[PDB]
Amino acid sequence: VSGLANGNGATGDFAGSNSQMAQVGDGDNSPLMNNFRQYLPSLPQSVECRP
Amino acid sequence: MPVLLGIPLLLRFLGFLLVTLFGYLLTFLKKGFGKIAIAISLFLALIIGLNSILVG
Repeated sequence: VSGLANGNGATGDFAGSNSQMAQVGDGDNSPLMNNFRQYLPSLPQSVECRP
Repeated sequence: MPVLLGIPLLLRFLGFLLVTLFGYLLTFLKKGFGKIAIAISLFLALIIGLNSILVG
């Protein structure tokens, strides 16, 4: 239960949730919340000012 | 150290019951750690499930 939170891993009966907890993620990168990023509205960029 | 004819068998039996009963407590402990495995699994499966609906 400590290894499914530290990110060290779990061996035993808690060995199925080691692939469910890889989808959650670690830090800023989350495989689950990066599925939403192929569908982001395309906003224009920033260029210098022309009259 | 002289003793009567039945005392040594009362003393061996009072430690057979103890090991048998302490054997059952182990079996039940292991079962309850299996419930917390099922529970965690379920939760994380419901999250991964909602994701697939919403992104669709």
